[PDB]
Amino acid sequence: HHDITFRNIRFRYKPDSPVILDNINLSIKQGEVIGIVGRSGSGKSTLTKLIQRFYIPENGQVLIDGHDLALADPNWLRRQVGVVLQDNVLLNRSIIDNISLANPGMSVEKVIYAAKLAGAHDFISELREGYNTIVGEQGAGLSGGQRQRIAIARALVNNPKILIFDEATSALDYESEHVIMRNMHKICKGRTVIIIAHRLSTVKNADRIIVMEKGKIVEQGKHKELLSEPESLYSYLYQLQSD
Ligand SMILES: Nc1ncnc2c1ncn2[C@@H]1O[C@H](COP(=O)(O)OP(=O)(O)O)[C@@H](O)[C@H]1O
Repeated sequence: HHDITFRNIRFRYKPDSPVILDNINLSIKQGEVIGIVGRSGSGKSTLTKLIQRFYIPENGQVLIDGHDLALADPNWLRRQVGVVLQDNVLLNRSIIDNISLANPGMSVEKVIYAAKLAGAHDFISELREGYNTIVGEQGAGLSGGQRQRIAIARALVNNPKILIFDEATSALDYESEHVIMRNMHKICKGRTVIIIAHRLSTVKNADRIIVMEKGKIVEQGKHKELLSEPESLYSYLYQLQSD
């Protein structure tokens, strides 16, 4: 079963604007963990915007869990997709409010479960005010890596069938990265996962990597297979990021 399908997708942001995605064809199986890589502005984030129907393509179809998004319930779609946002933790609000910022009338139990998957529960639990701690500066002083785990918990809380990781915009402390990587298999378990990767190393072990260049998928496959294509863009990007 394919959880996400793009067929012949063409997209530009505005009527006059340049084509950003051109004839994208992609089929992602349920439970697959996919990495998306490529230079800045290749169209990686735009692809995920279309999955959420934030924009509508001028040609082609996006199908989510078999449903053409043209016809699909927008509320259902909102519930099927969880996005791990960058720099989106509200400082003026509690940790629990930040995690449940979609279904406010939801379980403390559901919040805790998501924070445990995210590897946040342990550090939250050792806070004077626990989950009621206000995130903000002089109000808690949570690190960027702590805030990122809260962001993961927020994405997981409603148990989405599809999980998307937006491209990393900063660097995380060793402890935060370590905890997340140790927990990735639990976070991704039972879900279709798309990771937009800043460093190719992040997604070395994804089921498949998709390589974008100038709005096109140019290459796709497992890491070892992409490195086997003699003049691949993947190999060049791999070389560039190497020590
Ligand atoms: N909201 C927007 N309006 C107009 N152009 C945009 C918008 N968002 C992104 N773009 C443009 O789309 C192209 C691809 O962007 P993006 O999908 O974010 O690439 P990536 O995620 O690979 O860096 C870039 O030229 C970028 O400036």
